[PDB]
Amino acid sequence: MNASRALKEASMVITESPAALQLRYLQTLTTIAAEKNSTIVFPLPIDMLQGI
Amino acid sequence: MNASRALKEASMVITESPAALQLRYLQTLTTIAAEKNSTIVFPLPIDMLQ
Amino acid sequence: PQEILTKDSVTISVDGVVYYRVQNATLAVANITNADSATRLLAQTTLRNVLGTKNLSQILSDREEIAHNMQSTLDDATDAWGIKVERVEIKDVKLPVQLQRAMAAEAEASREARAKVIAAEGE
Amino acid sequence: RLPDSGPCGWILVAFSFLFTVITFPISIWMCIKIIKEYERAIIFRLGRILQGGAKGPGLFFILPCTDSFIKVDMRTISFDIPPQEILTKDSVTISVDGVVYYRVQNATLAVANITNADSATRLLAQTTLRNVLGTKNLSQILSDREEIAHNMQSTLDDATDAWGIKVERVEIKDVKLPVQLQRAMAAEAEASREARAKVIAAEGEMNASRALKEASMVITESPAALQLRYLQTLTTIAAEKNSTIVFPLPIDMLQGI
Amino acid sequence: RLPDSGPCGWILVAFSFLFTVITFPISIWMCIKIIKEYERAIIFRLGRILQGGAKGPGLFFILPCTDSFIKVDMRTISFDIPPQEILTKDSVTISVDGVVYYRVQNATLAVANITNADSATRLLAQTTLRNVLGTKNLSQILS
Ligand code: NA
Ligand code: NA
Repeated sequence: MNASRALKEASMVITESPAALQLRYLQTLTTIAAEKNSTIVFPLPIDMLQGI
Repeated sequence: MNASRALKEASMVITESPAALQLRYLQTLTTIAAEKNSTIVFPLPIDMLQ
Repeated sequence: PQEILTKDSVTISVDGVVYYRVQNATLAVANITNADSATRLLAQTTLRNVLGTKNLSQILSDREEIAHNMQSTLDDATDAWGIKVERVEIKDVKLPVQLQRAMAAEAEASREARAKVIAAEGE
Repeated sequence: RLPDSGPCGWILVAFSFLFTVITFPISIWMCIKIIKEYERAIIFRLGRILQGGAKGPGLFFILPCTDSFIKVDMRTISFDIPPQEILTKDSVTISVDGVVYYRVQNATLAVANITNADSATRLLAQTTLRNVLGTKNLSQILSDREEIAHNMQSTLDDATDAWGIKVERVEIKDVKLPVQLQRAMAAEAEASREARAKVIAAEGEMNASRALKEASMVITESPAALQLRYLQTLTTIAAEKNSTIVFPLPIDMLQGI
Repeated sequence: RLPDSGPCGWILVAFSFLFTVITFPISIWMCIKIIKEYERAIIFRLGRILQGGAKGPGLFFILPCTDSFIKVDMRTISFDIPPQEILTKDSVTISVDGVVYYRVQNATLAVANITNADSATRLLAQTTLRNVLGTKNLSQILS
């Protein structure tokens, strides 16, 4: 409950240029990769899959 | 039962803007990654513009 | 040290101390074979029993009540030996390693709640 | 305040007077006792305690046959308590490393009412510290020294009074969490630095964006250029010391089924 | 201020004088004391401290049979504290390695009011450092 207001404020800015959320997504991946754990990553060419 | 009221208040604020809940998801993932023996499988949808 | 079970069935090991004195030298010699050994074993069993009637949270909060309970048991037993037990106290308490992080959940959660507010401000 | 715990005497005393005088140049050294300003003496003669309080500083005479003599230091003493295992009110496992300061307040009780004043006092300090910290949350333990000290003092005074002891301080020199809890409990500090890092990272995205747009506008004029960039990325990744799995995928063969 | 802690005198002192004079070529080296500017002495005569404050620099005479002599260095001392494990206000585990500087400012109290002044001081420094850093966030500790 205490954290919710700031997340709403952040969301209202981010949605005005929605690709910003993908930038946040990619920075999350960089943070996770640094931890001492196994990470498996799948680059996925969706327009190639859209063809079949 | 005791926790439900606060979750409702948090939910009502979060759902007023669409990206907010997604930010909560990504922060959870960052919290998970610090625990031992936590494998994360991560898709990267990419467009080659054909 | 002793191995103990609480009322809520938590396994804990405790490390006690006892204080006592002779108050009737005639009974201490002629009514019991070894007054010191008898007293020290009685202290252990009395501590074992009382803590089994308490939840772990009560053990941390109810020193005065626990002391009052033990004294009645000790006085009834030690009168015939010419002994007065003055205190039984606990020096250490330990959880098994497998239980330690699980039981600490409230403290972990409180710091995690403050972290979330900081992180949301970052976003 | 006394502790809670004849004709033939003159014969023994006289025998002792005679014997010491008969042995004077040797035995007078045993008879003579000197007590310093900061010391006190408890003296028994034929088992009875000499009347009044503990004997003060100065020169004193005793007979080693009939008399027994105990000398008490009245100065403050400090002891380094062995480390302890403790549970907080919020059930956190911590180990603490204490120190206690204490002083003899009444020399008669310290001698004649307790078998070993030091060990009794040192054990009592440990159990009192164990109890008080069990009534506090971990955050309170770090913030509430004055309240914690006040709580302990009243407990200690009620017990040590009968022993003639005054405890002056109990303090902690180390506190440790077990290794499994250390990163979890540090969440608030870790989050603050990550929050500042995120702002720095977003400024980096903004600064780099213009050049990526310029690169994109050239690349899109012959879109197969992006596939060339894709293949050079794969070559870079394969050179790292990590596992790579590659799937050649004949899409026109899949298009047939 | 003082610490919170006759015929037989004359006779015993007189005996000591005679003994030391009879042993004069041996006694010279034990009965005479010299105190530097940066030192003070605490002297007990038959268990009673000599009147006034601690004895200053100079030449002094001690009857070893009746008298006890303690000299105190008044200069600054530095000590390398062993490392400690600490928790910050934000609950970060850190280990710190400290140093303390101190000096005696009243030689009478240092001798007669505490059993071991140095050990008491060094332990007190450790606990004081432990407490204060527990009231500070890690960023405040650095700044
Ligand atoms: Na200690
Ligand atoms: Na040091």
